[PDB]
Amino acid sequence: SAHPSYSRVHITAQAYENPSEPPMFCMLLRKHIEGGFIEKIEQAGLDRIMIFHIKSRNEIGDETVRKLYVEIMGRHSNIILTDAAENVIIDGLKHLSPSMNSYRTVLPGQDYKLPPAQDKISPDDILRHLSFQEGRLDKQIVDHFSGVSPLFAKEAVHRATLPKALLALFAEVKEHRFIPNITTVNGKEYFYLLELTHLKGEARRFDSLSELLDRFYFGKAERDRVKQQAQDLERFVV
Amino acid sequence: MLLPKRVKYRREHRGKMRGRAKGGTEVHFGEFGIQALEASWITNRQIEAARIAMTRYMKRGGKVWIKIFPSKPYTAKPLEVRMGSGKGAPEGWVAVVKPGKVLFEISGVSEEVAREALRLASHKLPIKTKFVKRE
Amino acid sequence: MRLDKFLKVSRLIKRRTLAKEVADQGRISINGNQAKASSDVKPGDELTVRFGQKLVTVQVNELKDTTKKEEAANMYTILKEEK
Amino acid sequence: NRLKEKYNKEIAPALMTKFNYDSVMQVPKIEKIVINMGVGDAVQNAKAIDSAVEELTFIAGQKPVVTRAKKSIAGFRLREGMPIGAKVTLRGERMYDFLDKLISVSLPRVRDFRGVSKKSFDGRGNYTLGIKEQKVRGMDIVIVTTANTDEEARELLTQVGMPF
Amino acid sequence: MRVNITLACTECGERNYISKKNKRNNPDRVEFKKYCPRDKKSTLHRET
Amino acid sequence: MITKTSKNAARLKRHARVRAKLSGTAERPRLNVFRSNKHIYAQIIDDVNGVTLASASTLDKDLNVESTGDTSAATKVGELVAKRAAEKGISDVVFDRGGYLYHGRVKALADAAREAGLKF
Amino acid sequence: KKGVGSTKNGRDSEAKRLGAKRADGQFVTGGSILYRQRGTKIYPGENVGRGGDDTLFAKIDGTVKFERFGRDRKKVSVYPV
RNA sequence: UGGUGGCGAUAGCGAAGAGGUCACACCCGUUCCCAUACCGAACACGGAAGUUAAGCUCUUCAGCGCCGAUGGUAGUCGGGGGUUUCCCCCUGUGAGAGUAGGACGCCGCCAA
RNA sequence: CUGGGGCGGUCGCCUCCUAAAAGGUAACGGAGGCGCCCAAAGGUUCCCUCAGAAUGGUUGGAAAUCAUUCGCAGAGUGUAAAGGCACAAGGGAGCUUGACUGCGAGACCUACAAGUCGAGCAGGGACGAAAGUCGGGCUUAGUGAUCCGGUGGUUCCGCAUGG
RNA sequence: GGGGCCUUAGCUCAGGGGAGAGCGCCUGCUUUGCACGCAGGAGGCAGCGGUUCGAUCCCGCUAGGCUCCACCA
Repeated sequence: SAHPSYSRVHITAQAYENPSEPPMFCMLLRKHIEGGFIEKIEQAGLDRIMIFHIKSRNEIGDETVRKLYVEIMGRHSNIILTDAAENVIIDGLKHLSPSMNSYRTVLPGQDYKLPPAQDKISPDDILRHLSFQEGRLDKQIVDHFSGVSPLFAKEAVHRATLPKALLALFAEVKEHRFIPNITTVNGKEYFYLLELTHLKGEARRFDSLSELLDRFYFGKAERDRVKQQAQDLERFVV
Repeated sequence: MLLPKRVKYRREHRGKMRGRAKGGTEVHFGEFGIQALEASWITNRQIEAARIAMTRYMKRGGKVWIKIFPSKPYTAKPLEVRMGSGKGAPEGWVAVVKPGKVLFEISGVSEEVAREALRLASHKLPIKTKFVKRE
Repeated sequence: MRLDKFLKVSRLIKRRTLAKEVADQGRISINGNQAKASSDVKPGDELTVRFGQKLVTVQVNELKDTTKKEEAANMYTILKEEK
Repeated sequence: NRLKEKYNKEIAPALMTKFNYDSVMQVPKIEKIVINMGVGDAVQNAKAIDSAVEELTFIAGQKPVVTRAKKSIAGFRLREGMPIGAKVTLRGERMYDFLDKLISVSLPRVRDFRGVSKKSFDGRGNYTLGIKEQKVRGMDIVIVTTANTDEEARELLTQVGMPF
Repeated sequence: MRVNITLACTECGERNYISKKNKRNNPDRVEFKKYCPRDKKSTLHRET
Repeated sequence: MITKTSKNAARLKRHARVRAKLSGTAERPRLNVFRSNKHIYAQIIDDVNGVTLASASTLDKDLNVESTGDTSAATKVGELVAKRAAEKGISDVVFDRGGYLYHGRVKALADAAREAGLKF
Repeated sequence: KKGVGSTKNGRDSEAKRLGAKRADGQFVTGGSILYRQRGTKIYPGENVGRGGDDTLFAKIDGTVKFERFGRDRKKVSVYPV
């Protein structure tokens, strides 16, 4: 999913609905990936980005490879396909012209490029670099680390000088020691690798992060729409 | 303001009101009716005026049975126009009437009331009339 | 067709107004020649453009007016970028 | 050659005695059988005709006839022509043989068979029937008789042993 | 398209006849049989 | 319930379809035919006067045979009626396949008359 | 003054002079026509023929007589001397 | 009886009945002619075990349809008149509709 | 042309009404169509008869296709309308190209120009056993002069004669 | 009043065989990220009639709007 708020990746027991129309992007994937072979997966250096190194035979039975990139940035996520050696983009879900005068570009044929990776140490060092007098440091842990949510930052900052929490949780994640649950702080259902740390919200745990994603998004796809409709009607009634 | 829903030709010749009527010369739906003594064209506005008149006089009274329907249209060119350049546009709708023809009937109501109502209607109509009853 | 219309349909620029604005600034050019929003275009045209310092060179493949979104970029190809 | 002789010998004397007809020529019989396929899917899949027309042939040895449109219906995206459905008339002896085959096999092999529909007559003395299975398309078949009223047809088929 | 045609003999070489046809439904060089008043016979005629 | 049309009535319609094109006169009469399941009959007619001139049948007591209903009988009756119309020396007629075919017994009879001398 | 127009009902075809052209009891030559028509208001009869224009002509000389095909249907015929 | 023709359904529709040893039909089977957009229903080919039920003929009726007067009236040529988007008078003509009533057949040729 | 002119609209052909019971009959009177189509939508032979309604019946559904009785005709007839047609002129199948050549008594309509019908003869054929039908289509529109050029063919002429 | 053009989602557009392309305003969501979004406001042939199996698409009548004209004494 490059759907901006719901952009993610997932494996679902619910094969939702294959369309009646094959769209352009789907057919372009069929052109160059169908019958593929997923040699390797890569994390893109812990940014919210992923890579599939894939192999497949071309139209003459000669084996070829490609690099499928999935950048999940939030409102401006995207899915891109690229050549292995040439690094040239071949396909793109959200073509993005440089009228945004941005660093990178999406369009096919062009040499692929990644976003500007910020100057954040992706993994005590915060007590070195950052002045803990600054306060509201749940904000500025983003300014030091790569993979951060303000949720994660707040729940870790509320553990009260706390480098210990950061190092312990980083070791937890590195060890895959997490617990995929969904948290519900009076609604506003959130979820993350780690459990909830402090807040009053209810928690429901899972065996698979994939099932966590399933049970989350399977409702929120339309629940929020119904809420929009309900509120729009309630305004009028009031 | 009666109307024929649908018509073949929106424009017809006018015609000629010679002779007496074919049918509708005697009351048979109702008891006390009115008939004509001349020939003329009659309009939906005339008939509805007469109708509402008698019904206001009667105020619940029985049944009426008009015996006509303005099938015929009649044209009229716009104002201050030379002759020619096609036939004028339709204006309204008309019923053609021969003498001896019954126009309105009445039942469910006494003779005096009927005669007075039909008098009132006759004064809304252009033509000479007669009060009639069933045999 | 016209340059501004072409840019909008190809979704290089989101507003024909903005296309006109930049062409009136003369930030861009065609075939080495300074151009205007009313400038005629065609397939095979070589187009120089500026976005601040970002200079761009592209090539015109097609042109139309109905231009749904993803089919827009088929209309042309990038060639080169400088600054 | 079973059901012909069965019809004659068992039914007709017995049935004439039962109804008190005047003459044997008043006896009801089947005048014919007819079957129709009724498929308006060929508009989508023109190959849907020979598909199951071959099946009609493997059912009844008589070749069928592709039926065709006589009018045009935009509601079904159809015009005159465009052969839909297929027909077979049936009047003779393989008629009776086929009917024996039906009552023996086709009726019981239905996976929920019971007392078949008592009432699907036309109020004239002639019976119809629909099927859904056999792609798994069914059909619509018809039995046509020399019966003037309808109760004699009822009694006829009961005495034949066609289920009810 | 519906278009005029001549229909010449083959023994006589003479034209002798005219008609019309669809080019769509009857594209090819059509031929019929008609009476050649020189050969004095029914005879195959061909379009030009 | 099924009705059934009389094939004789059908034959009458087909006969009329034929009859619309012809009629028997003196020196060009009409030769009409009937094709019962057990017999075959033939007549020769001046349709102007509404009169038969000659006739023939299997039913005729002369040349009584077994079939009365096959092509042999048709041939025999054809030659009979031919010699009838010979002794009434007309020799020229028109044929009337009365809503039947010029295929079978009818064909055989007509051929018999052709050979016997009658010219259609 | 005003301005108007557009009648668009201002034409008709050329009158084609149908009907009978010879009368009952009238002597007629061969090939003479009798009743121009369209379709068959009238059929032919004896010694009379129909054309491609549904027109009726005498095949011979004679006298004309009009009659009825039984009910609600008419006929002509030529009878010679 | 059957076949075949003629006359505007006064012939028909419909209801009720009677008959078929001959005849006409129904009917029994396809080996051949031929055929069925499917097939012996039909068309053809041959047959005659049984059936008057149907068809076909003969009786009945006036429910439907059909035919159809007389008289009267409208209309109307012509003449004349008048308060003339119409009306009236006179010689003459004269429907439709509605009736009276008619009718569930008349005429021929051939074969037994 | 014009219920003054101009502007508008129209200009030829076919069908109906007006039109006054033969025919014909005007208006810037009323309604509509044509500037084609079919190589089978023609010819012939043979075949049979429609639309809708009610019943029963998968998908089938109000409405396919189905059997079913009712059913002069409510359908169809290449197209507009009128006339007409169910013994087919309507609908199918087979074979074919008469949608031929030369003509044409005699008629219709008509100012003329022109337009229309036509039995019958000859030649050669198609279908059909035969009679017999066929010189386009169910009839009525579906088109334009002459001069000028072009193409093909021609026991015509070709400026002294042969070309 | 006459003639011509137009009258399709909130806006602009295409399209006799089944109305679908883009864009925008307000609200809501949304988030680490260089204006890169998403859902709802909502997506409906000006109307009437006719021909066709069918009409936005052919025809006709009327309404609303834009342009042109509404002159000579």
